[PDB]
Amino acid sequence: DTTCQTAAMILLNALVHTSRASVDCPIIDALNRLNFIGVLVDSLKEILNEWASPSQQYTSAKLALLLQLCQTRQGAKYVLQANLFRALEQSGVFVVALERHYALLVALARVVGAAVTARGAHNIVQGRKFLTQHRGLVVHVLKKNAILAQQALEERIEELAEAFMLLITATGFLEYE
Amino acid sequence: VVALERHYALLVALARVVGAAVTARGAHNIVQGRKFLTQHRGLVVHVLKKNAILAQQALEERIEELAEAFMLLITATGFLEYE
Amino acid sequence: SGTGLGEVDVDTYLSNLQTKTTLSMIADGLERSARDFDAFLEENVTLEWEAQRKRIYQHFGIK
Amino acid sequence: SGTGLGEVDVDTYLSNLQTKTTLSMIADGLERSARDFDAFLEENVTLEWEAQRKRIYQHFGIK
Repeated sequence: DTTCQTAAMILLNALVHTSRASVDCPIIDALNRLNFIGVLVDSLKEILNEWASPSQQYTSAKLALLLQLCQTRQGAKYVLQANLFRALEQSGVFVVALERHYALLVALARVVGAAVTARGAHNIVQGRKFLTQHRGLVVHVLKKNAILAQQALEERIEELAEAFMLLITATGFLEYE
Repeated sequence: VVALERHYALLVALARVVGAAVTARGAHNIVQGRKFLTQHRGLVVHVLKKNAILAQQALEERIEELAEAFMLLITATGFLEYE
Repeated sequence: SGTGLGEVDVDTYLSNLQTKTTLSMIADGLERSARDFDAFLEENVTLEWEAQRKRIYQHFGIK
Repeated sequence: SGTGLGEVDVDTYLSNLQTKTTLSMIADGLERSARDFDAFLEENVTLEWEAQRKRIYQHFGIK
């Protein structure tokens, strides 16, 4: 089904969200035991094929959920062990049509950005490789930011530009030079 | 339109140096290439999708070279196997 | 007047109602997720180094 | 006629000549470097897998 999977995916976001407000959580732990996080990271591959349209809105909730798990300290452990760096590489993902394109890059950048700065110095080694292996692309975004559809497009650039900036200061790429 | 063309010219120059370096020695540098694409993921995706009057043609030409630059590093580094 | 003036039928009326409800639910969920993410980023960035994080890059990278 | 008609002076004439020579040298060097790089890429890519390298990505990434 197309609508059941969408509502179910968005439902999990509310469960984990309200659970944190109640440093750990039993909801996120159960998802790992049920092999949900495993299959979820596997579906990240070939995301370009999936991405108003029903398939587009479905992917939004998918990446949105992963972003929430990377905010808690315990999520970095289970999420990092899923080897998400190699999953987003096989897909080769890295006026209104362009706005949707940046929306996908922002969603992925936030998941990776929050994940590295979640655990600590155990994930910085991977962040440096992502910026070095994909260098240049981020440079174009950080320099671009430096009528309705136009403002919406520029807004995504600001979020996208600030997304990588958080990973840089959090990963310590300046020290590598 | 001319200012943007110069911006991509710099990214292409850097991408070519890194792209040719990884595919030069062999499997000793692929470990670094994967980190560069994973740490800077998303940015390259925008370029590879863009390509897929005088100043306009010049700007688009850099996009083709920039898009093809990273593509060479992917196939040479083997990022598809990592998924 | 009556008997139809830019109107619809009940079979289509209920379908349009359901579609509108679904679209509104999806929009509300997206907006709430965006607001929660923005609040989280504001709470995590308001600690310290608000402008230095970008100044270091503006000084390192080409302005 | 004569004695000046949209003309220049020798002190500026030699400077303009030198500037033109320098600009032409820089342009020729840039063009030769670009041509050498293009030839190198053509020689390295003409071996095999001309269209597969992009087809794999078009199939993996969003078209």
